[PDB]
Amino acid sequence: RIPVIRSPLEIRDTERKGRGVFALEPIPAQTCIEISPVLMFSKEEYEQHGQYTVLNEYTYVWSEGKQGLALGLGSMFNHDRHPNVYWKKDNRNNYISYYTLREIKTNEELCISYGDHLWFEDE
Amino acid sequence: AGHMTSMRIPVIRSPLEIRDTERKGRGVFALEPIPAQTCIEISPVLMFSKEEYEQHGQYTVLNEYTYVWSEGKQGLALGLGSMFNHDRHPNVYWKKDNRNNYISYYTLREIKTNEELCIS
Repeated sequence: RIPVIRSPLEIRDTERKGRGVFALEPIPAQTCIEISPVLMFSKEEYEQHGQYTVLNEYTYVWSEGKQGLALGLGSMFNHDRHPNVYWKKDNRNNYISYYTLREIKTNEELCISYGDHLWFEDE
Repeated sequence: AGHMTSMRIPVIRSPLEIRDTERKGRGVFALEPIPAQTCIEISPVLMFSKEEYEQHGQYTVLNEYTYVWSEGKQGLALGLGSMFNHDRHPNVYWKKDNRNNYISYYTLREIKTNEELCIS
């Protein structure tokens, strides 16, 4: 259901800027670089408790007021105003897939939008 | 003396897959054999303070996934580390890096195609 995606990625973890995902070699546009299984929180447990933790910084809104944390590499992409990675949520199989918006050059950070949204590729 | 730290960590591309299991929910399975003592995953840990875990985090489904850490902290393994089922006869062991907040996972023995990789 979710096998290894052998993308040329590494994680940089610096005292300065924390963690981020960076390209080891060039990557073509529209390449699936990550499929993250999601840890799902019910609306009530997130509203009552989850939102008061560091979860708040990483989760993705989900259907019916649920809230998902992306496992795999998904929580490691930083947010940027000019993102080069976009995502798709899968409600049936509980994952999020990441893709490149354009050609990525080596040493570029992979970054997603600050924005969230609620539609699913499977709907 | 010295400077700020800086690490570049591989995303280990082990031949592993996530599948749903009947009894235990999602689990991690081998797509091909794997030698013993092979590093199959290095998971970044998202850390919860003692206080946010005791007040909030333990009341959520985090409670089912986190690893006890020093000083009443709890770590949630990102990467594949939260996806391994627990088993009485594990074929994977882990080590915590307390300096950097990672967990590394290594095969205890050779793994067969289609075997489920489990920790204790």
